[PDB]
Amino acid sequence: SAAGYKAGVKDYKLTYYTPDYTPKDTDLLAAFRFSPQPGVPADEAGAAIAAESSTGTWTTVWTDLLTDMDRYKGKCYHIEPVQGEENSYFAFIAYPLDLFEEGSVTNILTSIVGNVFGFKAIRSLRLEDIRFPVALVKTFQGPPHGIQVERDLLNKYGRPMLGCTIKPKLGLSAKNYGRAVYECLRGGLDFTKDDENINSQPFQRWRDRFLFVADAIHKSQAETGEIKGHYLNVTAPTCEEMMKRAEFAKELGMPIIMHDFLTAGFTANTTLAKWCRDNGVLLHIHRAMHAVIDRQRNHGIHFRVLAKCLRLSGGDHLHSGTVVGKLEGDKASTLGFVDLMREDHIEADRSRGVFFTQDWASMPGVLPVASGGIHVWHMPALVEIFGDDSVLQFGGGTLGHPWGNAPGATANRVALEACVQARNEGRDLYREGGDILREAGKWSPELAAALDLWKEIKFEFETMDKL
Amino acid sequence: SAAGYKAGVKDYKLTYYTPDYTPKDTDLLAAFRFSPQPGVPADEAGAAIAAESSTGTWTTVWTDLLTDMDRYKGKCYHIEPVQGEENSYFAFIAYPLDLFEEGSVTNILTSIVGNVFGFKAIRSLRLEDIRFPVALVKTFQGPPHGIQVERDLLNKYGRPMLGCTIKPKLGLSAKNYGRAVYECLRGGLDFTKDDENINSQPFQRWRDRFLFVADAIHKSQAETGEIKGHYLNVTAPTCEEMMKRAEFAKELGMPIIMHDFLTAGFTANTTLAKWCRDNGVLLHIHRAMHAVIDRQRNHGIHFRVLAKCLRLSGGDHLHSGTVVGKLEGDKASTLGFVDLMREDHIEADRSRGVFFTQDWASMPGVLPVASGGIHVWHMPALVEIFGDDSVLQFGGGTLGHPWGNAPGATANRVALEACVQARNEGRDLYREGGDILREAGKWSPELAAALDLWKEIKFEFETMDKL
Amino acid sequence: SAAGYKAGVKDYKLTYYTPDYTPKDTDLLAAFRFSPQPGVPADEAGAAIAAESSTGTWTTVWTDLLTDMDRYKGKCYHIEPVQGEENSYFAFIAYPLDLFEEGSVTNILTSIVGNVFGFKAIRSLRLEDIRFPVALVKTFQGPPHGIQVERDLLNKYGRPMLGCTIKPKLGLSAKNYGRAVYECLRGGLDFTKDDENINSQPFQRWRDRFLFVADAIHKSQAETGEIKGHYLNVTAPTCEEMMKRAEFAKELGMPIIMHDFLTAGFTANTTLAKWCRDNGVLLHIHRAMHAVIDRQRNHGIHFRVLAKCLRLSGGDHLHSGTVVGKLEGDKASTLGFVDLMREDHIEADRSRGVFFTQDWASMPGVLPVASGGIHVWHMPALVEIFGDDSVLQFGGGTLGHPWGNAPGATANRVALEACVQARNEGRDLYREGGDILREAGKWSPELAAALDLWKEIKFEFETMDKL
Amino acid sequence: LNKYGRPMLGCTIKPKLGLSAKNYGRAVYECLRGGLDFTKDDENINSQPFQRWRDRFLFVADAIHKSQAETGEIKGHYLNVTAPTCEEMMKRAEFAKELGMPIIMHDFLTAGFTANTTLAKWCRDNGVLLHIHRAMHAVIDRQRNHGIHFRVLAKCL
Amino acid sequence: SAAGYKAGVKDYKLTYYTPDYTPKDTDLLAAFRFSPQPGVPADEAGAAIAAESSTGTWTTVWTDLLTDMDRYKGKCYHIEPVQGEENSYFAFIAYPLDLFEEGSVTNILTSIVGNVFGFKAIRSLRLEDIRFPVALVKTFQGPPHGIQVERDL
Amino acid sequence: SMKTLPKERRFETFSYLPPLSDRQIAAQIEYMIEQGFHPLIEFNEHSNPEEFYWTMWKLPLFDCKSPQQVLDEVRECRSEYGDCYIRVAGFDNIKECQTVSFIVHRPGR
Ligand SMILES: O=C(COP(=O)(O)O)[C@@H](O)[C@H](O)COP(=O)(O)O
Ligand SMILES: O=C(COP(=O)(O)O)[C@@H](O)[C@H](O)COP(=O)(O)O
Ligand SMILES: O=C(COP(=O)(O)O)[C@@H](O)[C@H](O)COP(=O)(O)O
Repeated sequence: SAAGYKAGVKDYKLTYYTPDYTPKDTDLLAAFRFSPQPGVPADEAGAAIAAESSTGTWTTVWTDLLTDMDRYKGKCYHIEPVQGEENSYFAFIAYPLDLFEEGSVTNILTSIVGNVFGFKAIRSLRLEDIRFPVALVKTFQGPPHGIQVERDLLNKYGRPMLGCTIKPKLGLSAKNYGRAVYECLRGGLDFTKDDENINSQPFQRWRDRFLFVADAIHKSQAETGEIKGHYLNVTAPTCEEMMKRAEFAKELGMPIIMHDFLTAGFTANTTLAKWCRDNGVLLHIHRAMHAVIDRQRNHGIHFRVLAKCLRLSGGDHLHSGTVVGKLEGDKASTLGFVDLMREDHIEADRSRGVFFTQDWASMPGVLPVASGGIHVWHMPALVEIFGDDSVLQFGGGTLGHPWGNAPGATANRVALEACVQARNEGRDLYREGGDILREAGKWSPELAAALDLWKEIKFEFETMDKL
Repeated sequence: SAAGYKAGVKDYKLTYYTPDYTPKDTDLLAAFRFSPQPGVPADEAGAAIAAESSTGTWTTVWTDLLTDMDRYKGKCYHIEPVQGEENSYFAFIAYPLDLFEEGSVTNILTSIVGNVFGFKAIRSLRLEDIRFPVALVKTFQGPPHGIQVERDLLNKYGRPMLGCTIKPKLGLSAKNYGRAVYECLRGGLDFTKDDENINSQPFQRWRDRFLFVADAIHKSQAETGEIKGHYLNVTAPTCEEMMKRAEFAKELGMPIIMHDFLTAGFTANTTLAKWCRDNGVLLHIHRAMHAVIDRQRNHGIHFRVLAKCLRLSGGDHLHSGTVVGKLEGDKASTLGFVDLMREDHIEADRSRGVFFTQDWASMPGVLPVASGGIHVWHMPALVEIFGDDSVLQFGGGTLGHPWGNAPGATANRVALEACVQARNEGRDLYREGGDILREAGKWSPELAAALDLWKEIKFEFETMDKL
Repeated sequence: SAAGYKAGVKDYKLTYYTPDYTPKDTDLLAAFRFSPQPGVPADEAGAAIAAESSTGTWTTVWTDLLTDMDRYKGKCYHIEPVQGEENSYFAFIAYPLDLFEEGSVTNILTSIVGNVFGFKAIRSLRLEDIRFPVALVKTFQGPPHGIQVERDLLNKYGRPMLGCTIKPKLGLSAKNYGRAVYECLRGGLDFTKDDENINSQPFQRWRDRFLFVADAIHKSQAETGEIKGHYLNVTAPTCEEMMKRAEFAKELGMPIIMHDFLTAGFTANTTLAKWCRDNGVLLHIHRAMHAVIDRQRNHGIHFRVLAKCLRLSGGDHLHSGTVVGKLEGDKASTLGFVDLMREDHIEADRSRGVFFTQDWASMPGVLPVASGGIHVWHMPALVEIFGDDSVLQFGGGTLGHPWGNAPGATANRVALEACVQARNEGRDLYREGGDILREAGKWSPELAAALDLWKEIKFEFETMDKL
Repeated sequence: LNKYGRPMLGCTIKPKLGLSAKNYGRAVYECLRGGLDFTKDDENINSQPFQRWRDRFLFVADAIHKSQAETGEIKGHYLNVTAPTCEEMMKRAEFAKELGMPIIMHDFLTAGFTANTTLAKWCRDNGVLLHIHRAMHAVIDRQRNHGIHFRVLAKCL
Repeated sequence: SAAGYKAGVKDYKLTYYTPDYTPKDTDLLAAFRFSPQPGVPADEAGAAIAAESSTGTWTTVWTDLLTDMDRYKGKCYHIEPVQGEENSYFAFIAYPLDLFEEGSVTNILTSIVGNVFGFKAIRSLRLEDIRFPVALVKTFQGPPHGIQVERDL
Repeated sequence: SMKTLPKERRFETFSYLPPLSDRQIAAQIEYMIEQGFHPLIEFNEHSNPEEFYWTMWKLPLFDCKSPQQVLDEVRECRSEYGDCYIRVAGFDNIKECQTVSFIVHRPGR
């Protein structure tokens, strides 16, 4: 029983550090990487994190004794120092299933990462991983459709899908936008897409874009004999305005729309993912602003947490990085969270950054989207890294082709299919990639022109987000 | 005119670095603190940021020439190295008014901070400030009510307002929750509040909390003769569920509700702020997860940007930190963004972290809320720092009083009024604060008991977020 | 992999009898009691049950090989013969979590008990228990409120609650109905109630009953100073008509309504339970028709399954039987399913009929309601069997009092409180019950008159539903 | 209104613009308690940075209740529901009804006859009295050589 | 600060004629062509227009002092006589951005042209032009489509 | 040694302090003058937290550089309305909010 109110400040480690705790299968587990302030012991730091992220505050309150605190409190049940890093530790914290609102990523984030990152007693803090228990995973809808259903809906099998972001990012009228869309799609790309900051602006209001883009899809589809799509961005100032936009996309019979889940938010995104499920529209998720949060390895939230949170909130695609392109992506941890966003069961593997074994209880996978600074020369690597179940996106790598969009699209589609055929035949994309590309360039002049153009372009910098 | 398509990669600094640019009054200005990768020049780094956050991609696209790129492109118009920091610079970038959807914080964030933070060519990046032009500020609703209207609605004048977060964070039933609320409010606090991770959970479903809390407000108000309120948390998994909760609060005649704007998102928050304006409910904004983003000074977004974004999206209160409490808050920059969230015109002042002069075109101010690890001994400092137009919140500093909630509330309310009287009389809260408190403790036994309890409790650590 | 289509009939035990299977924690487990037809082996009978209740039909179909049948098929993983019964067995069958629609009792029943009961090869079949895995339990809302929240809402603590069904079952006008309700409630009962077959009829249309009953509640509550309620029956021909009735109850501010979950159905009941949660109305569940299904121990479904299904679908009360009254209730198994409907964790215990350990993952309990042929002499036994967390209902035992309803209500309320006081003081209700009653009858003339009237009335027959 | 046997007396709150919602209601209470039947928004009080309309409606409603309880005579204040769009006009008219305000106000020429006719119908169905301001009329009706005489505009209204 | 209530009629030109005023970029500017009645001076006529179209009425009210009238009042900041027309002037008047409901042409018209055209002290008045500041222009939707989008459609 | 907190009606700012001496009242009025706020005396028969409006005593003291002038009006008001609550308020006309507010007189008994 709960006996005896004693007012005043105690140590957090008295209540919240529980190194004897063995997590239940219904517990939500979090792994934090932290550095304590000088003179703040690791275990008191871990317990402060567990306390302020569950049930505790800074002094003793009598109200604790009205309830059963043992069954509600977070339990920092393990601390280990980071190998080779001075004054850096992992704390592993268990949270009871009861602490969380069912089906709410918003609430899970508010608890785990709400306040503890700004603790004075803590120099830096980074959430590395969360083990979502199956009992909680089952309170979420997840992807509106997911990988299998999407491929069935679109009649797309046996290869990565190919997309293209229209450029310039901003500035084009609705008509020129659809023009660029038609030429890209007629050339052999499966998808085109709004850039993430195309919403509704003076130079191009959204309903106009939706209308002209719908026309470009019908034309290019009638010409090529393949299903075409364009991720129309419905990201908006308010829920109402977001729904309005999503609704007109449905009205036009558009198979796929687009949402920025971090800048719009998880509450709006979860609304949209539900809508999409009920209305049979596919949901491409852009990850804008993620690097504000996930880049540096000392402070923030690793993307693989954000990726798990989105699989729960709901999306059919999610940008996963390129590894080889203009934006940062560590190959080891990228293979880690691609597995986390695709598979049903992922064993813990610290070499991939996977701290906890994750089960998804048959919740559909999310197609990874490689986008950003990639071109034809990257194609064998992209196929080897991501495999068939991916979307590879070439913005500048299509619209920056010497002959324009349709030749640009053919170059990429030929480069892709060549790599897939070579792979299926048993060629090593790693060793023979450039040769497979040069061979294909022998009979594809538009591919040859692209290979010529981008031969020298590599992105090779030191990755900040080291495991 | 636009003449001549030349395919291939150029330098960003060729198009996007414009050191001769003088920003128009309608430009949105951003200040970034960045470190380039070795061998990436500062000006090319600044131009890469301006490019990928406005109109540009990684190769040349012909579609540029369909539009007028000079009038749409971001312009890195100034770079200066950080004084004393090696390989650290400020880039100042101007963005045309045309790039942004009217009244959308979601879209502004997606553009400015969407992708540029993960650029391989960039080691670290942090957004310090944004100058929102008046023409854009006027497309937003802003606070549903704001400081003046709120004080008029509540009949609260001449002092800081006093609140209290109910503890434990999680675990209490709806009835015990309202019990703790009644005892706090009857003791002299203006507000109580849900903790940020109280949403709807197995141990306490939201409608039950709203119902029992409404009863506690009526009782404590009838007893004391002062308007009472409780920030009911309507933060939810989906927009629909958020509106539902907000709606029942209105039904009960609750004067104030609560929202986590970052974990729920700006799209949901903007929906809620509009609703609140139309339904005359006050909106307390919790800032959960902000420190994941704003703590470290090398990478992320400074809180003063998030605070400006929220004043635009809409909230009547916003947690501003304590400076002196358990969570980090730098005094200089805190005074900076408190001015930014309160005043109509704030001159640029780099000693306060204010990079740009900001005008608000008569958009209402947001009450700053000091909350986290504070108690009676902090009262003179809190009053001196924040002044009258603030809400001071004591969670553990009320419920951890030796005699319970109502004595705990009286202790704080007496401590507050004593400090305000002393201030008005011309006493120096800095010099004479403890004396003003000891004097008041002579005639207030419950204040004396609190002074006794928390005499030794200070939070004094090195602040990571140095200017 | 799935290899080789061979058309034709095989034995079920070839695919579906898997005695080496160890159930996963996410499996739904069922215990069946069956007798095979002569010449049908037990294991083939068990496998036929597992087959036709999961994935299988009577011949081999090629379509099996399009999917992964090992991961979907039901697995009769254990068979044991019933001790002492000839040709009677228990089959224990595991069903994958994937087989069931989330939050649907309708679907669970359709699978487990849809067709297998009419198998020619099976003489008799009875479902004894189902282990609902926690992952599935969490997809249900459960009780709108449950025991704790209900007691808090009504200010009812420290004793069983007391109700009364108005008689005659049918025939009274709306005005005489409310008359009988006022006299019962003013006498000291907490609740009155519609009989289960009072819906809307020529002699009394429902809106008239709701209106006159609301008046009787206000009057009797104003007189006694205790919260009063009347379970208004909203059971109806259609969903629409059910909602309409529930809606007018809310309009009148009625705290509690009533539903027949079996004769109306689980789909309508689940609709109503959701509504009730959103509208703060308590839900009394009547169990009419249950004995058509659960009486005989050789064929049907044991009530403890129906009780678990209702806790999932949603109800705040459920009729549980009396044991001692006019309708059948075996004491051992009644204590079993009362635990199942009340507690969070119930260990397997075959002496109580509990075949599987059941966890409820903090889903609220359901108040058991003892109703049917009970009177004051039964009071010590009812209190001993059910304890405080119960509702004891006296229809004829109130309205059949010599002096009428209000004296009848006082007799029961005095009898109850006497028993509760005696119990709290340490008296044995078993040994001293009649003495506690005779003592109380010394100072309560209306209690004395009831004791006199019903001294000789016992219900003592052989129970068909033997464990 | 129980008003017989005399002209009714009103008062437009001044300054035209600049007062907060609370000071607006303050001026309204003091006017009404003194013996005037009505107070009123100036015609260019709609919803502005210094005073948003819902705030004015709320504080004015309080001033009406207080001054009416004090004097024992029915009081009213013409709340201006003139708005940028029909939707916004209806919204404002609706909150006036919600507060039990007996009378609202509309600028029929600057808002227009299509919006005004909408509002007049609404008012009939919702039992709210409609005070019509004639702003801009003199742009049209002043000079005797060109324009429309007010007596036409009055018949049209 | 606002100090001292003095009841009674003053000249409009005392508060509202401000020939030293330089319009802010957020000001709404109006150009009026007017003829004053005989014995009504041009500057008092211009100030009467600025007064009755912004914040002022015909006597002094104490309620002015509850607010900051300098920041709300219209400012007749310039008057010029019409070249060659006898007793005809242009008044140029600045109005603070705060005076107007966002996105409402109805409200802008009600303020600028609501009453001032029927002033007894004024023989004739004509609004020639209004400078809509960009901050206000941005609160309006404008053409549903406009020229370019229409031709494309 | 905990006391149960007494139930006692309060009146917003300063009402948890021991009642203001006339010197303490004047110190608060001095603060107003210095801050540039305009004093206003209001009275009401009741102190209901819900009501927005009390009744104005005369007009706000706009031209006031003298605490005693305010104190004289309070004395005069208390003479005419000793049956009422009387409250001194300061008004900031720049921010247009009431900045100060405290009861200077509760009704007789
Ligand atoms: O501008 C872009 C791609 O253009 P391009 O194809 O011209 O390089 C962005 O959409 C990035 O892909 C986003 O980053 P992540 O995909 O890393 O989230
Ligand atoms: O638990 C809390 C306060 O409790 P207590 O009063 O018991 O310390 C949080 O709400 C912090 O105030 C949040 O941080 P910021 O206010 O810094 O956003
Ligand atoms: O008529 C009844 C009780 O009347 P009385 O109180 O006059 O005996 C029924 O409601 C039974 O209680 C139902 O059976 P179960 O409660 O066994 O489901």
